Amino acid sequence: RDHRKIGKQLDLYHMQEEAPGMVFWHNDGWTIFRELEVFVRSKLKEYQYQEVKGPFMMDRVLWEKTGHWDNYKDAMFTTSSENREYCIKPMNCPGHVQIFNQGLKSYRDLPLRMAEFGSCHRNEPSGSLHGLMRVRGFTQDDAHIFCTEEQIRDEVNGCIRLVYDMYSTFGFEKIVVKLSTRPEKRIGSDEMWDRAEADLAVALEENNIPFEYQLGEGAFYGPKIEFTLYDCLDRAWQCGTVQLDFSLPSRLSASYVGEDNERKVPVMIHRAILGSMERFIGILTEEFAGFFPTWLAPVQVVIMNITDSQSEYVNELTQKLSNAGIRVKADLRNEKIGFKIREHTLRRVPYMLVCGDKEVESGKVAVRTRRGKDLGSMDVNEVIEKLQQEIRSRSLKQ
Amino acid sequence: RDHRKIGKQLDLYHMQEEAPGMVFWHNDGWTIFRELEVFVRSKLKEYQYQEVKGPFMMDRVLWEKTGHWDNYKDAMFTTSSENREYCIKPMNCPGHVQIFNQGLKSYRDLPLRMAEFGSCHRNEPSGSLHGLMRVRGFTQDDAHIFCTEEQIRDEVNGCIRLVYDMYSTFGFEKIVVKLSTRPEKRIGSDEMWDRAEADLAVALEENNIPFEYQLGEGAFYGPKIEFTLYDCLDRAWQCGTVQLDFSLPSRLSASYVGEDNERKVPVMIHRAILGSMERFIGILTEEFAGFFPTWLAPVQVVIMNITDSQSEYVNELTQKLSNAGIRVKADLRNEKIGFKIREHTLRRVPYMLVCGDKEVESGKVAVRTRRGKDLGSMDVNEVIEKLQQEIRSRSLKQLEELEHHHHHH
Ligand SMILES: C[C@@H](O)[C@H](N)C(=O)NS(=O)(=O)c1cccc(-c2ccc3c(N)nc(Cl)nc3c2)c1
Ligand SMILES: C[C@@H](O)[C@H](N)C(=O)NS(=O)(=O)c1cccc(-c2ccc3c(N)nc(Cl)nc3c2)c1
Ligand SMILES: [Zn+2]
Ligand SMILES: [Zn+2]
Repeated sequence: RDHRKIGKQLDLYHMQEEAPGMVFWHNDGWTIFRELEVFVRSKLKEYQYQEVKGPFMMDRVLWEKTGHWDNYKDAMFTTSSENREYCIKPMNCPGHVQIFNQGLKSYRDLPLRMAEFGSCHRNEPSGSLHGLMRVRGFTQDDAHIFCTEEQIRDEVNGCIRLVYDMYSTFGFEKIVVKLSTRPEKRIGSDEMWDRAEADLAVALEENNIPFEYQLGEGAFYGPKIEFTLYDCLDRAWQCGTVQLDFSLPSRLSASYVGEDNERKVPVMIHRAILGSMERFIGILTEEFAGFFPTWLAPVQVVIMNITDSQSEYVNELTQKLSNAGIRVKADLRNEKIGFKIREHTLRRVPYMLVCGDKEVESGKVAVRTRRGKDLGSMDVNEVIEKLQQEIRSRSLKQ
Repeated sequence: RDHRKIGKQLDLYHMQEEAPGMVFWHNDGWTIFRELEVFVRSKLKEYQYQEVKGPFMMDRVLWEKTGHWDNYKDAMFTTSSENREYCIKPMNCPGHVQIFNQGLKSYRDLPLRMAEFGSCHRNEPSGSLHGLMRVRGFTQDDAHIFCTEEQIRDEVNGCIRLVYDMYSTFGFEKIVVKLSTRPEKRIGSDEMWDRAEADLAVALEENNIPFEYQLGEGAFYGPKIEFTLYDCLDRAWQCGTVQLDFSLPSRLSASYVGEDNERKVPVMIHRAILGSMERFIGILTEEFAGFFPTWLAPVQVVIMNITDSQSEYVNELTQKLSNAGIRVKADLRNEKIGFKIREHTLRRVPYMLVCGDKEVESGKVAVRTRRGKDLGSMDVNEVIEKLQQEIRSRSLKQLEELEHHHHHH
């Protein structure tokens, strides 16, 4: 099953030729995107990250300084104002360094873990575009960690732990790890590259992760661990990545006062856990075939009456569920109950609540699922409590 | 005092010459921005809006169709790829119409209320930039409501109600209102403009809102109700806006099937309640002189020790308040208690919890506020419940406080 067809069927998003690789998120697709942001934030809280927002564009001069212009030009969108050229950002790192550079920093501030849901644009050749997996405007669940050389091992380990921790929520069985080494166009000395490649290889082996080399595929600023996930046709897509950069901070004048009083340049680790939100949603859509786990489902519950005798009761339950934090809709249409059920089933709504007279009298609801399971009559507080529990726990199934 | 000074004092954001009018939101400024988004979303839910996201750029051809290119050229950033020219969006409406245009719509789908926290770029002259109040990259709390002619009155009324409901949270009740009428460069006939302008004026009159006309200040596509808020120098800033558009949907081929199976063009109401998130934060910053309401405060509570002795206790409490969802920091420094309180007062932290030996003994805290008030000792659990209630109700004022800091009484 193809996420593109499922995305159309569940009204998640669309694209058009007046904006190639530019996603229009419809309400239900945007709901998923927003839930993933909530999830990422909850994890960024426990793993102790700041969250910032950098400028959408910056002067071409700044991108020249980083090496992005010489080592990354063709991918960049540019725009002008008052005789000055700007690049629309393809990466968030330089903005993060600019924020780091505001206010004197010391060893007391490190590791400084700076996250952003960073909207990037890259002028990917139009012939390489594919659904939500490869677009031109995407959002990374990005962060840069500023740390000392002594903190590299612990911070790289932390990023690797975060990847497997987050990925366990989604239950991915195939996670293939690559270590992408020095590309033909790069910055930093060969000696820097030897150290950075070794630090990553050693981090993988310490974490017991089998990996394959991807020779020459590292970033221009540093080598990359890549966590690869697979779509329905077993095509490989880079999602998670952890990268070690001994070059950009220096190019952007980042420094801090060390514990030993020597002013030094911080090491920077770049990482994304999901990758891009768009690509990750494309992957999830295929992984679940549109049957999103309840916490991610655009609409979690639909409540239906059989006739207008139960309209008032349906409205009452809908408000009760909505106040409980459940994404719930009432379907009060003048249509046969079996017509309504089929619509919501095809829409992959996890739970459907049917109210006839028997339900009104008893204060219960007849519960069924999008897999055709019939859970029979249930008391209303118990469905609320079970739903809340499965949402809060982000349960992979139920 | 100017929000730009307060913004530096509280480490909210910065700007640089490498990116004129593009905000760098630091952690604490972004905290306020995100809390405002959560607040708007609570209202989108209650008032039954969809929430979408349209892309940053679209073909110049589309912008020419709307009338934007003719009537809005100077303000648009453009970029290109593979010999096609794109506009970075200055407004979210055309993208909302593209979403509306996917799939057949019927009268049963209306009113369709489509919200977005819409990231816009307008190439404002660099001479006109001012802090957070006039930038080049800003985020509107935007929506478009697609509705029938018969629904205009109710839907405009709903937007007006939403403005006063949201502004009431901040204590803004006597709002200056204008009705901005047809500008010299416009699309649509005189007849359409007469109707749109009357509809908005009737809505204001029906809601008992006094207003003035502002001649020639309407959008190229329709007239605008404007809700003005004022900064520290009493300069007028457009924040809320409600606009009526009988032009763009037709230009962009929007239609729905009516009750007689006939093709109809929907009316579109545009509205932003806060205006932009950036400008609204600028306004709050100045109005409150940085004393943001607890629910908005980047750091809600600071817990501090007197000596190394209470460090373990402070750390326990910081963790406890953090698990309770409160934005809390520990201050473990070897500085006098008065020194700490002055610093966190300049940082506008609502509550400061002072931990001496006697506090460690009794499992309590000595409570101080950023307004100089000594609230005595309270139980840790009591402080948590009261903070949680202050946060959940988005209360304008603090524990046992008559009047919060605000410039305009
Ligand atoms: C992790 C970052 O700090 C680092 N600067 C970085 O950008 N590394 S990266 O390997 O280039 C990277 C990380 C995460 C996502 C992507 C990416 C790139 C292009 C994409 C594209 N064209 N479409 C989509 Cl849907 N996702 C994408 C995701 C790239
Ligand atoms: C309400 C919308 O749907 C409508 N399309 C629209 O954009 N109306 S609008 O009057 O032009 C409008 C609404 C809300 C915010 C603004 C606005 C414009 C420029 C701004 C700027 N340069 N800086 C800042 Cl901080 N805020 C701004 C807010 C404009
Ligand atoms: Zn990076
Ligand atoms: Zn609009």
